Amino acid sequence: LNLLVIVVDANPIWWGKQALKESQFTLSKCIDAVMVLGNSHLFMNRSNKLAVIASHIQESRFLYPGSKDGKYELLTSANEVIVEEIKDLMTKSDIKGQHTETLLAGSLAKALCYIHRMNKEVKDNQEMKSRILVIKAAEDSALQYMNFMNVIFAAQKQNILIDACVLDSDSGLLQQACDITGGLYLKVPQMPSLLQYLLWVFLPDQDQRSQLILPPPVHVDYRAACFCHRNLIEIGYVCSVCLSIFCNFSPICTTCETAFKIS
Amino acid sequence: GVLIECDPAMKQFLLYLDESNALGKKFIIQDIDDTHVFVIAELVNVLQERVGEL
Amino acid sequence: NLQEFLGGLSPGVLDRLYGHPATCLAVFRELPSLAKNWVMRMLFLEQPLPQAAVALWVKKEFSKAQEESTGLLSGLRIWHTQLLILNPIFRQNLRIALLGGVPSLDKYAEERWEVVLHFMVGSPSAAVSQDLAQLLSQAGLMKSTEPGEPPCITSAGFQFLLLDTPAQLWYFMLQYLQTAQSRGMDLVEILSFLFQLSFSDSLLNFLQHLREFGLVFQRKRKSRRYYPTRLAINQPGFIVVETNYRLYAYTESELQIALIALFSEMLYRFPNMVVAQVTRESVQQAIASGITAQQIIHFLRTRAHPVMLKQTPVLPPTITDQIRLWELERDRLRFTEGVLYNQFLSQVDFELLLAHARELGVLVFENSAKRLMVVTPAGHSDVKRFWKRQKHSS
Amino acid sequence: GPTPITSQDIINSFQSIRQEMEAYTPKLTQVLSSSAASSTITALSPGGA
Ligand SMILES: [Zn+2]
Ligand SMILES: [Zn+2]
Repeated sequence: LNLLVIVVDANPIWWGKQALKESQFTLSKCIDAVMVLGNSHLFMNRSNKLAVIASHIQESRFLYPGSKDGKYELLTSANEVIVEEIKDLMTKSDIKGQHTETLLAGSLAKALCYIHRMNKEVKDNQEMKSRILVIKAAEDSALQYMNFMNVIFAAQKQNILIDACVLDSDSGLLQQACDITGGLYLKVPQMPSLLQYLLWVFLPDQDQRSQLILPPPVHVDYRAACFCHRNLIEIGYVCSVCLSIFCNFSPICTTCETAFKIS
Repeated sequence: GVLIECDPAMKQFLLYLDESNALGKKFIIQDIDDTHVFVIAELVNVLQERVGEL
Repeated sequence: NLQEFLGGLSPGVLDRLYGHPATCLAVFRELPSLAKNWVMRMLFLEQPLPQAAVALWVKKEFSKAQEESTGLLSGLRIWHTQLLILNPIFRQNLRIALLGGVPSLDKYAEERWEVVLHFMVGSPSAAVSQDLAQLLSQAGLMKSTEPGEPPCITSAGFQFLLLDTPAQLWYFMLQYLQTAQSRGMDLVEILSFLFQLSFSDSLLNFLQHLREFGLVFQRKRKSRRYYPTRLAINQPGFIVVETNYRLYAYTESELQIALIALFSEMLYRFPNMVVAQVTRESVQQAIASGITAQQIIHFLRTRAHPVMLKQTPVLPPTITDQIRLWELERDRLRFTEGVLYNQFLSQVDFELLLAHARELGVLVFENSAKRLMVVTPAGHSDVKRFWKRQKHSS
Repeated sequence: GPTPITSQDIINSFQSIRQEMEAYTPKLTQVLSSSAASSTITALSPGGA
């Protein structure tokens, strides 16, 4: 079976900027597209299961743990729960000018441990191939690099595919993240037609991904820079404690304070 | 006729009954090859009794 | 299989059968691997797309999956070339199906199927039902020929008996549908209920027959609501086989003992065990009745005690080989109707006549060395005319 | 690490997005359109974007 997790980056600052701009695309339509993708994923098979996470500057919250219109009961419950919870989360939110960058590493950590919990609980008879369909919507924060890299490596070890679906911006950190675990990287330039991209590129599971034509991966610039002025460097002088990429040979690296002996 | 598929070594088993039975003119009417014989329709159930000795 | 059953249908019945509630989902689950993905893709498109795209949308490796899926779904007629947009009705129904618009039961099903099999075999005590008896008789696995005397069991009956419960029930329901069309019950309406289970007068009669089979049980004096059993949606062994053709079966239900006695000689019957011997007499008796060694071997393997599961193979080679050799020992006569010509003159002329009886379906055996073609009397008035025409052509 | 790189705007965006989603479940027609879907398929075509 397959356990899909949609990590939606519903950043109020950026999505409300779109709302003020009165652009055609809106967070409501984005949530509807994600809902349709999840419904289709579960539609694929009974054993398949899904979950949803929404990201905010403060924290990240799960959007998912009759036939009034002649509807499938389970998908109806999914629609109702996600709609109600997303509206509640968006309506209620404190204001903090100091912190405005969208948070994604914590949401991904929650997704990873949730997948681990489900893998533990599920019977050993059936093998579960989990996936994380990250949908970024705003620029990333520099200060989150370390934790995001930790969670990416944990996902690599635990065999989960991070399929990035960044839109309106190309996050180098996120493309690097999905490249490590082999997840696909699609940058949709046509936001209104986003759902067609999901039902082709992302929706097919790892089982059938190899035996299918999908957009080629984007080249990843594995840049390195010294800790002084933040610029690309091809040669780094790291020590045996900090393991920090530096500018030039120095008597002692500041982040270490070690008694380096010249020679 | 009645097409009967059999074994090459067993085809001559029904031929011996042809020269022994005096009911009609001739039992086997057309011997196609070694695994196909023909017959007036009437002795398949009787042949099942001879399986105990065959 | 259900794929065969659905493939053997016309477009007119197919589109009607694609009902809104369940059919669009039940037939979807059938899609083995990839056609699911394509159905989801082009579920939201109102514009048909070229076939070349679908052709090139699978890598060079594992293309046979692409062709087989495309052929299967073309047979199902989910889309039309229109020049590959899906059928509008199926698209709408599938969108409506995708975000749009027990312990006693299993025992009941087991007991009902067991009593049905008891009646199938010559059990003096069994459930009595004239409709069930006549249905089984017309299913092709039973023939009575005398209403006063209880019906006997035909050759196909033993083969059906020795099959496993899943395949047995599935084939029984397939025959049920085929005979439903003959008796006049609408096929689509009854078929849709089976799909709806895994999630009118004709409906009531069909549900009554299903309850008689034990798949469903209203439990409320035949109320509208029903609670399907496990078998409606669609175990350890007990026989121990020795190397001396001896079977020790931990059987308490008389059905298993009867099934074993069908092809073995019973020696002792203990309260929780029974001893039988697989001898030439019993095995050849079963083979004459109609069974073949494959069914017996499969039955013994599936009902294999856990003790003998450790050894590989589970069933001893000596027992398996002996059963196969015993079945081979018997080769049997056949029955057909035919007429034979002779004095065929030219050789190249006899080869043209062989294609006349082969296309019409009246040819049985040919002989190019003696010129000897057997023609059934059913098509004798058509072959002779052709021969006369050939003679006229000269 | 080495990876490289008004106030009233946040208030305006927050209130606007709060008022955005008073209506939900527009999936019937709003989420997708055939013309946009066809454009997406053409883009996914080898010669497309
Ligand atoms: Zn520097
Ligand atoms: Zn250091």
